Amino acid sequence: SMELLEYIKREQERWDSETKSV
Amino acid sequence: SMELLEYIKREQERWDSETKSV
Amino acid sequence: IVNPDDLQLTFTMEFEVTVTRDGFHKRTISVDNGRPVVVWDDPKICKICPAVNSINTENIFLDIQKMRLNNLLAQGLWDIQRICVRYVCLFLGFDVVCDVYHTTDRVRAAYTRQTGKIDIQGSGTFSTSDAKGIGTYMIESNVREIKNKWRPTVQKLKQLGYMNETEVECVVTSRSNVPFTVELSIVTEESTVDCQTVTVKAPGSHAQRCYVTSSLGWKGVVTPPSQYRTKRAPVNI
Amino acid sequence: IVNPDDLQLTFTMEFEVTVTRDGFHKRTISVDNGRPVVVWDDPKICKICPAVNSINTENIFLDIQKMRLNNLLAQGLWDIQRICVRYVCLFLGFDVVCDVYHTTDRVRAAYTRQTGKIDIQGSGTFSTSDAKGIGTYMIESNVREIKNKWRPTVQKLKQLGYMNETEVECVVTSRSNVPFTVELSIVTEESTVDCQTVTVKAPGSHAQRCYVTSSLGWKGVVTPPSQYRTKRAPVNI
Ligand SMILES: *[C@@H]1O[C@H](CO)[C@@H](O)[C@H](O)[C@H]1NC(C)=O
Ligand SMILES: *[C@@H]1O[C@H](CO)[C@@H](O)[C@H](O)[C@H]1NC(C)=O
Repeated sequence: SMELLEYIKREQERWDSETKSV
Repeated sequence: SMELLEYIKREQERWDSETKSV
Repeated sequence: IVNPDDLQLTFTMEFEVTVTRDGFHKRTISVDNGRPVVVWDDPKICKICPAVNSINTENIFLDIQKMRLNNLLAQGLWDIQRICVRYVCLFLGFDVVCDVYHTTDRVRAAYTRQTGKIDIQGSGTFSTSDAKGIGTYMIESNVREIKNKWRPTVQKLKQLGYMNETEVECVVTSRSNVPFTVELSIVTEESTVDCQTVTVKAPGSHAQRCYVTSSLGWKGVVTPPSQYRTKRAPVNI
Repeated sequence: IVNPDDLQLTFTMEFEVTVTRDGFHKRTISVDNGRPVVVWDDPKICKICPAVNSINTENIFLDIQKMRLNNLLAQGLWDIQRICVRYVCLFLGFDVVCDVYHTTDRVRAAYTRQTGKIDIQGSGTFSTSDAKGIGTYMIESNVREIKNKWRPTVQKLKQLGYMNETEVECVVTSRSNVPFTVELSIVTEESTVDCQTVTVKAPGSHAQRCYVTSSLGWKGVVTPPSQYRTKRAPVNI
C-alpha cells in the first residue's frame, strides 16, 4: 500500500527532524 | 497482525515517554 | 513558527470504525460532532473537504483500527458478531485528548483520558486495556498538520449549517454535516457526505406549519404551504 | 541510565529482503557480516538468538521492506523479475548508520549515509530516492533495545567461530554464522541458522592435508587423514 509507505516516509522525516531539534 | 499491533503499542509508549521527557 | 488562526480553532474530530465477523466494515471521519464527511466501504469525500492525498495520516489511523478490531474478533469474543470503536478527538491548541468508545453486541465501554475513568456497561466480555484504544500517538504527533489541513473545512461546514443556508420545500435540505430536526404540527431520514435530507409527508392531513431546529442553536418555520414544490430558506422564530 | 557493556559493543546487523514477481520472498537478519541467524520463508531462529517475541521491532521493519519491494514491482520495473534490498546497519554507541543496497535483474545501487554517495551500476532503471531505502527510523529509534536484546547473541556467535570450536573430519562444521573456507591440496557447500557445513571429497585421490580459514582471522590443518570418520578440532598453522 502506497498509503502506508507515505506514512512511513513522513515518519522518518518526523524522526530526522525531532532528533535534529534537540 | 498482533505483530504490527505490538509495534504500535510500543510506539505509543515511545511517544508518551519522549513528550514527558522534554 | 506556527499558525495563530489554526491554533485558535477548537473542534472535535470523530474517527469511528465498524467491523462484522461476516465481512462488513465501515470507517469514517466526522467533524464538530456532525455527520461523516469521509466514508470508506477510495473514500467518499465531501466537496468542502481536503484531498484524499492530504488525509493520508488519518487514513492509516483508521486502517490500523480496522485491523485491531478484526484481530479482537479473530482471537476472542466468538459469540459477539459486530465490534465497533469511536475516537472523539478534541483539539485545544497543539494538544489532543482522544476519548475512546467501544461497542460489542453484549457490552459498551467508554474511557476518557484525564479522568482515566473506564465506564463499562453490559453482560459482555471486554478488556480494560482494550477499552483505552491505540494509535492515538498518530493524531497527537500530527496536530499542526491535521489542524492546518482541516481548518478551512471545519468552519466552512459551520457557515453552511446556518439558517440562511438551509432549503425547506416538507423536505428540509442543508448541505452541511451539522445535524438538524424537522417537526410537523411518516419521516424519511437519510444522508450523503455532501447533503443531509429529512422529509415529512402527510396523507391528506392539514398541518399549515413546519418547524426546523439546528445543533448549533437556531429555530425556524416555513408558512404558508404551497401547492407546488417551491424552494425557500427557514423563517426565524 | 543506560548499559555500559552494551554501549561498548560495536557490531553490524544486516537486514536483507528478496521478492520475485512470481511470488517468492525471503527476509533475513544477519550479524557481524556473517550468515543469517533469523530466516522467514514463524521464522527459523538460531538457538543462541533472542526469542521471536523480543525481535518484533526488527520483524515489522523487514515486513515493511517486503511491502515496499512488492510495491516497486507493482507500480514499475515490469521487465525486472526479482528485486532485492540489504540494509547494513552499523551500531557504534547509541547511533546507527544504515547503508542501503538494491539489486534488480538489470541494475545494482548502493548508497551510504554520510557520504550520501549513490553508486549506480547497470543498464537498468532505478530512482535515486528509492536507492536511499525507508523505515530506518525504526532501528534508529530502538538502539538501546535492539543492542541490549542482541548483545549476548552477537558475542557468543564470535566465541563459537573460534579454532577450538570447529569440527573437522574432509567435512568442516562450525556451529556459528561467521563464514569459513576449506582448501584441499567436488565441494558441497550449505547452511542452517544453527550450523554451517562445507565438504570436500576426493575420488580416490591422495591429499594428506586439509586447510581451514575463518573471517575473524585464523588458519588451521588436520593431518594425518584416518580411514574412519573421527571428529577433531583444527590444528593451528
Ligand atoms: C448567509 O449569511 C451570512 C451572514 O451571517 C453571509 O455572510 C452569507 O453570505 C450568507 N449566505 C447566503 C448564501 O445567503
Ligand atoms: C575455547 O577456548 C576458550 C579460550 O579461548 C575457552 O574459554 C573455551 O571454554 C573453549 N571452548 C571449548 C568448547 O573448548
